[PDB]
Amino acid sequence: DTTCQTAAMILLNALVHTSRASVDCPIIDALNRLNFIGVLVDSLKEILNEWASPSQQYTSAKLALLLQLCQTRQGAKYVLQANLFRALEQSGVFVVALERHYALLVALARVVGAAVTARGAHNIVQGRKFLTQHRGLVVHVLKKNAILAQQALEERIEELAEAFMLLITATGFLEYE
Amino acid sequence: VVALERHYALLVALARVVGAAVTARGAHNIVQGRKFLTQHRGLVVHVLKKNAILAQQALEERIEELAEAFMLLITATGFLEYE
Amino acid sequence: SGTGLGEVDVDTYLSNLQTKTTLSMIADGLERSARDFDAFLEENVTLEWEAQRKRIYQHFGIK
Amino acid sequence: SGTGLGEVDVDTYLSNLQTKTTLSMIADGLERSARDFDAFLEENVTLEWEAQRKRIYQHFGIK
Repeated sequence: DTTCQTAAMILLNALVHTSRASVDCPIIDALNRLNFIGVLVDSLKEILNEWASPSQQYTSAKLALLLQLCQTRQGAKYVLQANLFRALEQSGVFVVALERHYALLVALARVVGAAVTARGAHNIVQGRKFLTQHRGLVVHVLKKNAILAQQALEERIEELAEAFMLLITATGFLEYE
Repeated sequence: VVALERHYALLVALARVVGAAVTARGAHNIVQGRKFLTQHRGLVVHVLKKNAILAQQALEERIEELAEAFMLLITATGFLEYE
Repeated sequence: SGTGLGEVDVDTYLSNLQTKTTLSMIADGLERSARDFDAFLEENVTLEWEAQRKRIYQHFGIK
Repeated sequence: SGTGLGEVDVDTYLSNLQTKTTLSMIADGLERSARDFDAFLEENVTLEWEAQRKRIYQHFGIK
């Protein structure tokens, strides 16, 4: 089904969200035991094929959920062990049509950005490789930011530009030079 | 339109140096290439999708070279196997 | 007047109602997720180094 | 006629000549470097897998 999977995916976001407000959580732990996080990271591959349209809105909730798990300290452990760096590489993902394109890059950048700065110095080694292996692309975004559809497009650039900036200061790429 | 063309010219120059370096020695540098694409993921995706009057043609030409630059590093580094 | 003036039928009326409800639910969920993410980023960035994080890059990278 | 008609002076004439020579040298060097790089890429890519390298990505990434 197309609508059941969408509502179910968005439902999990509310469960984990309200659970944190109640440093750990039993909801996120159960998802790992049920092999949900495993299959979820596997579906990240070939995301370009999936991405108003029903398939587009479905992917939004998918990446949105992963972003929430990377905010808690315990999520970095289970999420990092899923080897998400190699999953987003096989897909080769890295006026209104362009706005949707940046929306996908922002969603992925936030998941990776929050994940590295979640655990600590155990994930910085991977962040440096992502910026070095994909260098240049981020440079174009950080320099671009430096009528309705136009403002919406520029807004995504600001979020996208600030997304990588958080990973840089959090990963310590300046020290590598 | 001319200012943007110069911006991509710099990214292409850097991408070519890194792209040719990884595919030069062999499997000793692929470990670094994967980190560069994973740490800077998303940015390259925008370029590879863009390509897929005088100043306009010049700007688009850099996009083709920039898009093809990273593509060479992917196939040479083997990022598809990592998924 | 009556008997139809830019109107619809009940079979289509209920379908349009359901579609509108679904679209509104999806929009509300997206907006709430965006607001929660923005609040989280504001709470995590308001600690310290608000402008230095970008100044270091503006000084390192080409302005 | 004569004695000046949209003309220049020798002190500026030699400077303009030198500037033109320098600009032409820089342009020729840039063009030769670009041509050498293009030839190198053509020689390295003409071996095999001309269209597969992009087809794999078009199939993996969003078209």
